[PDB]
Amino acid sequence: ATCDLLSGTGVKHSACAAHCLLRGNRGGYCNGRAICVCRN
Repeated sequence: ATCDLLSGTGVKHSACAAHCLLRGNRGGYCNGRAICVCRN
């Protein structure tokens, strides 16, 4: 997934973690290339 706020909202990069949480994952973190890496 991405950590970008390309979609407008999600300016707070915590949005990546939330995007993962919305799939039932434990959450996620952002890589320095704006890639979002979900946990299991």
